[PDB]
Amino acid sequence: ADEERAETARLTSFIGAIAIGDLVKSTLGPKGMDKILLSSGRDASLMVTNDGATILKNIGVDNPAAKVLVDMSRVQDDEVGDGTTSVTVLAAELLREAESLIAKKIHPQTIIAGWREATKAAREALLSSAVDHGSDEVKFRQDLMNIAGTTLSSKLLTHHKDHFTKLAVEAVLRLKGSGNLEAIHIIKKLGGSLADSYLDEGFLLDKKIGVNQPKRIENAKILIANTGMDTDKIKIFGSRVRVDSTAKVAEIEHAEKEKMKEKVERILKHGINCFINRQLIYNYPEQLFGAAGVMAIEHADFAGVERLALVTGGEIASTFDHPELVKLGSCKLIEEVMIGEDKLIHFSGVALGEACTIVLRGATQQILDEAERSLHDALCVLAQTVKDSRTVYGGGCSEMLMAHAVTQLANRTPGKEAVAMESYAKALRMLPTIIADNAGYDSADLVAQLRAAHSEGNTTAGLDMREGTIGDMAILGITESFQVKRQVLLSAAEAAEVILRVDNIIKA
Amino acid sequence: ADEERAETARLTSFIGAIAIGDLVKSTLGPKGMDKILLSSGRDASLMVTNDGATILKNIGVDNPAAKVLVDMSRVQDDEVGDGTTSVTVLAAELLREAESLIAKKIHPQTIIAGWREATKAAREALLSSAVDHGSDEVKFRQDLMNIAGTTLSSKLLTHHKDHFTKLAVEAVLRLKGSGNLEAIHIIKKLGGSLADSYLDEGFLLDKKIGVNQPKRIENAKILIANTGMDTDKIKIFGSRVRVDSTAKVAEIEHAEKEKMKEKVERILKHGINCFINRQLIYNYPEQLFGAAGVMAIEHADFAGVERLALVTGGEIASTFDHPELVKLGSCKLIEEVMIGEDKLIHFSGVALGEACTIVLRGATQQILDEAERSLHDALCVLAQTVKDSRTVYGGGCSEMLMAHAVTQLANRTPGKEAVAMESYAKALRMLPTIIADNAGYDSADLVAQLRAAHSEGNTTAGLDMREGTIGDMAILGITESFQVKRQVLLSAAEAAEVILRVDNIIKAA
Amino acid sequence: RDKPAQIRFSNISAAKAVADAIRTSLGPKGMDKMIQDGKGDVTITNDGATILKQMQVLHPAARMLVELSKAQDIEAGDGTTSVVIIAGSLLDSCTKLLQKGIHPTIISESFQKALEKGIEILTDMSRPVELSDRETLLNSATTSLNSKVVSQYSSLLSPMSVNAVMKVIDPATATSVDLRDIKIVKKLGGTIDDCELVEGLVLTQKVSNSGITRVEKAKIGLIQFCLSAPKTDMDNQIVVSDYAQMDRVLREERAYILNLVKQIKKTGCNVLLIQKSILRDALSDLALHFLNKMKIMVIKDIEREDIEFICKTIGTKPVAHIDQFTADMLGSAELAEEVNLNGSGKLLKITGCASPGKTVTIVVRGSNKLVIEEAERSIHDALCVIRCLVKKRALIAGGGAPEIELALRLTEYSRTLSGMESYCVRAFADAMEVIPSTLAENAGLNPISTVTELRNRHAQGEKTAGINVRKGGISNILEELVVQPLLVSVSALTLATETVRSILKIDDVVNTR
Amino acid sequence: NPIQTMTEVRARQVKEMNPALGIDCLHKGTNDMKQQHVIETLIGKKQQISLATQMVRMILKIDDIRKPGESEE
Repeated sequence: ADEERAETARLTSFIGAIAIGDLVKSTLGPKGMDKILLSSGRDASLMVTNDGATILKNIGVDNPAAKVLVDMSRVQDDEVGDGTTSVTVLAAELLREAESLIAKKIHPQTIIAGWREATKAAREALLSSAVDHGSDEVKFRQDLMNIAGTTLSSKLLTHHKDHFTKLAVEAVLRLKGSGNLEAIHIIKKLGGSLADSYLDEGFLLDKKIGVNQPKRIENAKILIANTGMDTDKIKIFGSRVRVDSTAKVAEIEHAEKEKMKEKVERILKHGINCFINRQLIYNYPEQLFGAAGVMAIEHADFAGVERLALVTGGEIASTFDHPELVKLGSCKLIEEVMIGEDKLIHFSGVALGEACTIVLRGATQQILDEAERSLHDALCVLAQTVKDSRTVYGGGCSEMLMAHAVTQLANRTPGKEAVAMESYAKALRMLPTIIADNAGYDSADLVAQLRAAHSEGNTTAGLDMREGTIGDMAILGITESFQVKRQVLLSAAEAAEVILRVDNIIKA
Repeated sequence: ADEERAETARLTSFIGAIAIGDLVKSTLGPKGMDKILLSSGRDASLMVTNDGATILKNIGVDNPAAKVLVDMSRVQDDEVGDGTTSVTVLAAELLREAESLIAKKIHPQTIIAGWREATKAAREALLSSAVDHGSDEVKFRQDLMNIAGTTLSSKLLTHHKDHFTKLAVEAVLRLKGSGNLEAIHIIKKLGGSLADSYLDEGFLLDKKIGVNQPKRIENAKILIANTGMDTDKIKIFGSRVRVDSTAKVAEIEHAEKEKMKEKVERILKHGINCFINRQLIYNYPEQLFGAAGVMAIEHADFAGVERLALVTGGEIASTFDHPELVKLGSCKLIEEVMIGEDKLIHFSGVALGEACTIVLRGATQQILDEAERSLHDALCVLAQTVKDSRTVYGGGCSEMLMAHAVTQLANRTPGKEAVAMESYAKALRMLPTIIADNAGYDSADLVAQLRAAHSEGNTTAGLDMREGTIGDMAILGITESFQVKRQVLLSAAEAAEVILRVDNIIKAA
Repeated sequence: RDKPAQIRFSNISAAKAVADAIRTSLGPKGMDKMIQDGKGDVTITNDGATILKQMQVLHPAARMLVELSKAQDIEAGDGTTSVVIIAGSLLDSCTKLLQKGIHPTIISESFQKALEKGIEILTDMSRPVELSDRETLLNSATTSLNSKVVSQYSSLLSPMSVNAVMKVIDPATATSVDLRDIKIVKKLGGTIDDCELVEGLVLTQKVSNSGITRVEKAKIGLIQFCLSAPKTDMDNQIVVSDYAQMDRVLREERAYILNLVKQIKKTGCNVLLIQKSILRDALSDLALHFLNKMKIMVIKDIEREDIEFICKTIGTKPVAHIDQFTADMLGSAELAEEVNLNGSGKLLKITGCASPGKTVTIVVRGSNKLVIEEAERSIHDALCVIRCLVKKRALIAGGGAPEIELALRLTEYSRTLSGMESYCVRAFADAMEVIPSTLAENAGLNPISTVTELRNRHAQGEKTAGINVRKGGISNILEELVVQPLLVSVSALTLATETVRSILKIDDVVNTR
Repeated sequence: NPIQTMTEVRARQVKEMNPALGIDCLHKGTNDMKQQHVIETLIGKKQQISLATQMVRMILKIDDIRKPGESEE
């Protein structure tokens, strides 16, 4: 085996995490620098990134400390929303200050307990600074617009951002808590609209309906089933052998065409005119369905169907031999619409209630995917604001305030961890220096004055560093919720500490 | 020849300063670790010191920025006395913290300008940490004691230290209402024991003449004079040298003989029993004094002969410009006694009873010389502590309290000045960490505890490096004066800002 | 760390150095390349535009140059080499400012502010021609033709272009008209004289034999089905193990198909166009010969382009199997023409098609494969120049002469702007003046003297005159037949400003594992 | 910062001419030259402009870049 000894393990732990750290720190905060990721080792391309998820996963980890952090932060992004950039940058900034400590010669446990007690002080001070702005529900709507506005910007979107502020706030608000990929289902397609997204009333499905199957169904009763034939159905009188010589290769193919007709009669028995199967068949099998008069709609989504099922009292579940096994969903018309310039089969009959479907229109697939991830993190933050409608002023204003409170306690409270409580405070303030020079303000000057102001009780004024200026955060709206920040702080301190604890790495 | 651009200049400057700061951080304070002095360029003999001052003079430095540190150290020795090592360490510390600011993007002026405002805040803090003590005679004794014991240990001599501390504080104590040293003679003299030491209440010339001349005078009358006998101070009664003959060599020797004697007569005409002369007394006038009834002391000091003139109530003749026309001094008694294995002349009944002589008694020359200096630095301190009778709580207790003062200021501020405030507090605080190593007790625990006290507001716990723990300070034998400390803070800063400001170092070597 | 400083300096060095080589543009300059590849093939290149699209690089910063050219073609179709060279100017700006201590995020910001002001000043100097008016369109089209290879086939080409774009057009100054509607087909045979503009939709395909419908009436076929016949998709119980038994199965298979194609004709089909990808063999290779007999057109293994155009314009949708009869969701049609012309060429024209009020097709003809190529490039640029006016109108100086002109007007606006951004933009004004300079420099020997001189002659003419870049001589450049569309130079600035900005934005090494 | 402070004064050059408003030269938060109280003689600044220009004119004169290796001894 390989043994990487006591100094050296800690050095690998610091540089590795610093390098990955510097990738997500540019996008983080107000507009400053971005990442444009350079791909050559998998494939030769350039990629336009702004989400921390893309940046961190796509570049491997081959430095053992680096692995742990990218995994903890990725899961935090799903739950918390915006945990990808936030957790990784702070964890990296803390290791830098460990580097200092250790050469000086402070033991790793002093550092670990100093950072930890200092996290407890930060959390207590974040609670202090956070105050309600959801005490009337219409005032609550507005609080949510600010929080939403902040996430969305400093992620490249052309005009899809402007819709999404209002969108996310509507979706979360009505539902109350929980997930919100059930209260707004994200269908992504290209349209003639360059970067516009709207609320569909119904579920609409991409695929042209050709042939003898008619494009307008009137009086739909939908039979929901999640499985079906891929293109051929096997059954009791479906199983045969017809292939064993070279001419017999075409005869079995004949036979498979026949197996398609057998599946049609299965639905015909039910008498349910709209059958949904989740998989696509080909154009040739489609003629059989349309002829019989029990129409097959293929390439269906689970998410769309789920939208209809909730309003009508249907059930989304497989098994069909009769329609009494699986409850029915309803729509009036399933009519071929053209939206954009792409021809769509559109289910219309019910609107809203427990779910909407949102149809995004771009011209690049990259825009849709990018848009979903921005939006996603937002919906998660807004989910948490329903529970705790406190909100705390940021932009880097929060991070200095907690740091001031941690510096005060850093002098008084401990017996040896003083140096380490301060190091924790200085690492929160590292994030507001980096963004200052991108903005065109002096890093040193920013961190040293306003920090005393906002702490004394001018919590409103904070860091507007997309212009390099002091602005009101209640009026400019660079304020995020209490919850999202509390949890990424927790996460980042733990993650650094885990790899700070490591004094030998053995590789076997 | 070479033009060192501002950054490149910074590094040479820093490394200069720092190389020096290591030597004096180790020497620091009563438990501080020694230096080895190495005589360079000539031989390679050695002496061991614990004095920061001596490191610089003996062993020089060719780094331009480090030369500024040497000039600074000179100023402490005389004016303040103690603090020669204490300053040099802080100045190197200030620069160390400077390093990270020049790198970042931050210009040298930013760091300077904010440490000036910080020095003013630290001074206000030195006044707060300064509590009055030694207004009354009882407290006044206790007050000199603490400072004086500090000085000796830090500049080497810690074995026979306590005996000398009693005599030194008593000496300053007599003066009362003035910080003289212009009556407190310092005599270091071969003979005696290292344990014994003596303070004569009067004035004492250690110069003797044997038992072959008078030395017992009651109701003495003093003439203080500078009279040549071969030097040939004016009031000539001899001849010019001229050469006219081959036997002329004989004529010169005779002519000197009438000279020596005619001057004895003019002295004699004062009506005196005790005659003191800075210059030589030839074998011929010496015998003529012993016969006249007049005491002869030859080879008197330039400091002591003058200083004698004030106390006794005489007046000096000044190159023998007063042969009968200068007023006398008076003492009750002149006794010759044996103190040690020496013969001393003891002036007692001196007119201004302020006057005292502190007589240091060596029995190893290495100790006797080092002792004279360290004790002189201590007496410089003592006399400034007359002008303002107050102490600050030493030990690292003040350094933390200045650091903290400046930390609360630092917090308020978000400008260009604010930057350096963070640096300045850290610099002051970095001195007890050195004191902590010197104790031999780990720095991180002590300094962090100390930090905690002073935030809340307390100057009644300091660092005891003599117990290795965080302890009380209640004017113990380990506090420092206000006098030493104000000057040490001011100079460290002032030196560092001059080193910062010089970055256009053109070396033509 | 040290990873952000060194990457920015090299990437900028590495694109810029290639952009120096590449800048030999306009007219005859530099020395030819015969190229020994990294794979050992002999390749010969000429023309700046054609090279840049083709260019095969693996340096992330240099790839930006390849793709910059392609976007330009799609919006303008003019200025494809131009947009790269001026982008290299912006890179020249970026180094000098790093030394000054202006941070990289700041240099990005300034590009936007350079763009916003610059394009407004381009619109100011421009003389606003109408985009629906033929006379001015006709002059402008001559400008682009006469700057390309043609100088005698130019005569034919100018008027066909004004007519073609007129068919697709929309009245506004907003973005309309595309080469997703302008369909460009080649045909062997005909001459540059005989090139034909059909206002409807004509598709390029190959049709078996000669002897087929060239008359009116058609139902246009968009099918996605394979036949049912013995040993196809219908049952046979005759299993072959002999040449004779093979012969029987194929005979009965082809026979049933002869019946089938009559039901295809019953529909009205005189055009049928088969799907791209089989569902077994599609309509069999036997079916195609039988279809030919009914008088009905073929193409199996159809190109991608045809499938997109048919459905969109004519509303043509897939139809059911023939034994089950066709669903009749097919569009309207009235012409099935197999275009033969000077003994060669196979083509489908669809006239009386339904339209959305767009979609023209030009047929490009030439008696020899090179002679088609010569029509093709020249027409492409002439269609595109008139196109650029509908999307956004007006005429400014051409050849990239207003980027030199723009430099004078623009310095002034930076000084009075008096920002952080002013210095970045002022320095770019001086860099746009290098473009005729740098072009010449590389060719020969003695560089310095000529280089300074071309900037004097253009500048001194003032805000309305300078040196021309297609005739030389200090004369009025704003209208004199050295013009290009507003769209071409504003588009070029825009694309450049985005791609370059991106190099500044990165920090630290990045390489996916 | 050098860039930031230069930018500040340049703004007030477009807004108003012949300024008593230059950069800080007492190390202040404010920037003037009436409240930083630096004044030069008009001739004094005038003489600088001449001199700087001068240096350029002297290096231009001859074309003797020829050296035997003697050119700074």
